[PDB]
Amino acid sequence: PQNPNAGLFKQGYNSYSNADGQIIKSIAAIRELHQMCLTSMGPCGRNKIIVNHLGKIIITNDAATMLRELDIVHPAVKVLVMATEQQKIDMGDGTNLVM
Amino acid sequence: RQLCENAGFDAIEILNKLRLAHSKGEKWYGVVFETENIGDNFAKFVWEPALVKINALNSATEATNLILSVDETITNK
Amino acid sequence: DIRLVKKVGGTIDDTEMIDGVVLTQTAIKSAGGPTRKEKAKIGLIQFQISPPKPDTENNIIVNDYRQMDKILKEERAYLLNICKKIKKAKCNVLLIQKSILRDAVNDLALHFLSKLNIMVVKDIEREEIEFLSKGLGCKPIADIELFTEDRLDSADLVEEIDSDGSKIVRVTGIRNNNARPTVSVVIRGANN
Amino acid sequence: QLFNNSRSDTLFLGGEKISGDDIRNQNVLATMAVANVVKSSLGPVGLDKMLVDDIGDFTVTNDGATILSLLDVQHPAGKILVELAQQQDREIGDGTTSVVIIASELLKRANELVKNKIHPTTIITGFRVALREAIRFINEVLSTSETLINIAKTSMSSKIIGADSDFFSNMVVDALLAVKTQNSKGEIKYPVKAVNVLKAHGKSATESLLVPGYALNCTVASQAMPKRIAGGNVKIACLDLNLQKARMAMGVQINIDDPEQLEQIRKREAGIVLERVKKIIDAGAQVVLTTKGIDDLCLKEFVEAKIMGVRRCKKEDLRRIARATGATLVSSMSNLEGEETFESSYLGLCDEVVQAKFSDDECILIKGTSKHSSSSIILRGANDYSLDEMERSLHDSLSVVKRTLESGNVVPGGGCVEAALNIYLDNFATTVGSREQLAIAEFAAALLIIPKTLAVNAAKDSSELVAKLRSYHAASQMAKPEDRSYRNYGLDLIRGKIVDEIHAGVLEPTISKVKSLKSALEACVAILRIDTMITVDPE
Ligand SMILES: Nc1ncnc2c1ncn2[C@@H]1O[C@H](COP(=O)(O)OP(=O)(O)O)[C@@H](O)[C@H]1O
Ligand code: BEF
Ligand code: BEF
Ligand SMILES: [Mg+2]
Ligand SMILES: [Mg+2]
Repeated sequence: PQNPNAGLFKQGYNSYSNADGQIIKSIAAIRELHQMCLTSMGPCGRNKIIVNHLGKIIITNDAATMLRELDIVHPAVKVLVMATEQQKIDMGDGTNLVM
Repeated sequence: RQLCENAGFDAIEILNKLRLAHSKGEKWYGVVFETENIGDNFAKFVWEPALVKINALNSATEATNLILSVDETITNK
Repeated sequence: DIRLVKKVGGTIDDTEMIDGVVLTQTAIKSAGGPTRKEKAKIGLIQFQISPPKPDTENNIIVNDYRQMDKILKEERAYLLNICKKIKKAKCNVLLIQKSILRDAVNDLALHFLSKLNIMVVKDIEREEIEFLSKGLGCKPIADIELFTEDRLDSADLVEEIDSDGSKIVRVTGIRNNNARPTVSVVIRGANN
Repeated sequence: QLFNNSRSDTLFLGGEKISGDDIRNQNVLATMAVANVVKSSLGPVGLDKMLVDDIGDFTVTNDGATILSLLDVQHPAGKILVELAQQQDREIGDGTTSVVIIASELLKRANELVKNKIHPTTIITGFRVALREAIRFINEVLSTSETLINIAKTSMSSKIIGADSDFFSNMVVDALLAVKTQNSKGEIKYPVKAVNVLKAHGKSATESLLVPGYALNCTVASQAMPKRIAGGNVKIACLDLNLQKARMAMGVQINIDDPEQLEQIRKREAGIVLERVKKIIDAGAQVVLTTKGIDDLCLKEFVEAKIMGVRRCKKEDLRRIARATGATLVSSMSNLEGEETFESSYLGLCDEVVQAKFSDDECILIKGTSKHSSSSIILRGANDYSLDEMERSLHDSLSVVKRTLESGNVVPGGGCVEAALNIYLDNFATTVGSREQLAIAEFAAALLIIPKTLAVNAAKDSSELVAKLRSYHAASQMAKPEDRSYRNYGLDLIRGKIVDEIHAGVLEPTISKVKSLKSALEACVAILRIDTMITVDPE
């Protein structure tokens, strides 16, 4: 058996093409953190207890604060995260509605 | 119920004979450790400041209401 | 002499003193369907009901074709005679001891026993004989030429039940002189 | 919950001991562990689980005991509830999930009385009282009974075939109602799994066709044999002995001394068989079903005689074909005299013996039995995971029907047997008094777990239904003789409102609730009696 290669120009990467990592795999990775602050919106929304990189506890209703205290990988997820950080500096409120 | 369970009293036979006797015997009836039974704690001289009991309850709830608010624990490596 | 047998299922509630004997094994049912024999007389067997060999190293050597068909002839016969001598003493229940020795009770002998409506219970430990002998007013039987109506039991009913899906063997009502007296108690319980 | 320290006085090997409070708790925690897995799976609004073998191979089910069977349980007081879960599935067939969740709350609550101050002997006496009163109440709230089509359909919902409940309702009822049999000179019971269930992946779920005979999962051994025989009065030979060539009986050896006997003795090894084959063909046998083997030698005899003849078929199957067609199982045929004869009256009369092709698999159907009705169910559907469960869902539903037919009593289920017991026992609590009161009181409210989780599983609010249900059951104790006119009971979960479960058709069998609690108690009793555990490490 055994499979050949496609192309070796680089040092060891990964490419997410055909909009796949965008049209499906990105939407659903966003949905994971969409369902997160979906239950934090408004007065009936629930707080989330987040233990950071140094063991310090942080509990917040805020989307932007709750997202700032997480370590994130997925690039397309990171996009809406900086967007929640945008409306944090530029209005204070609405951070949960950005998301 | 705990002061009883600690001292080894009958926890249910004291609370049961206390709840009944608190609706007819007024506020100051509590556990008198010296006879293993119910009694007025003014004359028993069991005294404690105002702040203790109000700050106790105001905190005990702050905790209880904070924990129920939590729906997700995320912990990083 | 007090017999306490276990079977899982139910509740401690379901425990009962049996008015006779409880047994460990079950009706063979491989051939036929005898299980609940009424107005019964119990025989108790030490011996093997097989096509048996003597205690010495023996082997049927075959010379002719005409020796063959006649070997099965006596084989079929030998097993039938034992089953006939049983029906002839007039018992409808068989109890047979441990066959770890050699033979057991043959599958060919078992169909004879079935169509002849004698209900069979095989594999019964040697310890169990002393108790079963007294408990079932039945003298133990070693050789066929010593199987007699004389040494049979005369119990009222023998019927294997179905408890939890798992059977037990009942002997209720025992007629004769109980010079030796024996009890049997069935214990049930929800958890092992 | 700090890991305890081994005593400095006692000396036990490959074994440590936890005492008093540490054990009591560990038992309740492990009991909840087992119970809480399968709470999600309770009620019509309940769901199913996916259980990975580890190889990826899996099974999907609701049937509680099979879920519990599958979970690797490590704690004694977990495996006890699992041992009960199955003790259910061998004494009722359904209710396996319920009985486990009851036992758990009985322990849990019992403990929270000890974790207060109340002694365990008091509570265990207080559980004895309630149960003596609950079963007495159940029998006075049972209804002795069309009705079978409900009892089937109640065990349909909560499981996969509940969406097609009406079909798999009249399947179950007729299938069983056609294997009636007497034993022990009058016992009229419906055989515990006589309806042979087969499952083949094809067609639709609705197209699962009941057999008006019996389903054998075997084929006509030789391909030249007729794969069908039809018309009235067909003769079937139910065999048990193999049709092959024998090694010299048993203790028999061969010493050839006269060469001419080589072929003489060798040829006669064919005869005995061919002679027994002939005594079968010549008996008027058209179809042969043999538990043990058929030789190629004895097939060529059936082939040319147009006898559709099967080999190596389950004796479990053949006896239920013996009892149904008229046939008698032939272990071996020897007469009054030594001679080996085979009378024609040995065979079973039927309608047809047709080998029917189902989704890439042929199997023989014995159609239209003469000696007594016989029924078999051939399931159809999506894949093997699909079929597996709807067979287990049938075994549960055929079961509840059996116990209805075995015992002339049904209970209005839908959690109203439970809900009614809550307030009856709670009011009975005053009749005794003292500390024994809180015990029955905790028991009465420990029965809340059934009606509670049923409505939790709907995702929406529970307490709305739960407490408003209690009031309706509290409307039967203040209800006068004539004024009955106030008495009603039950619960609906799809629409989510309190309904009359006798008129609605929600019906669980009588025993299904007695042998349900009876067991559930002798579970938590044993666990509550535990105050010290001593665990000793392997050989
Ligand atoms: N249509 C229904 N409406 C209300 N209650 C139901 C309905 N069907 C079943 N039930 C209740 O749910 C229970 C069925 O439990 P189930 O989840 O099937 O597992 P198990 O039968 O093993 O306990 C029964 O006790 C019955 O009271
Ligand atoms: F999520 Be916000 F800025 F109240
Ligand atoms: F979940 Be069950 F055995 F109806
Ligand atoms: Mg806001
Ligand atoms: Mg069910």
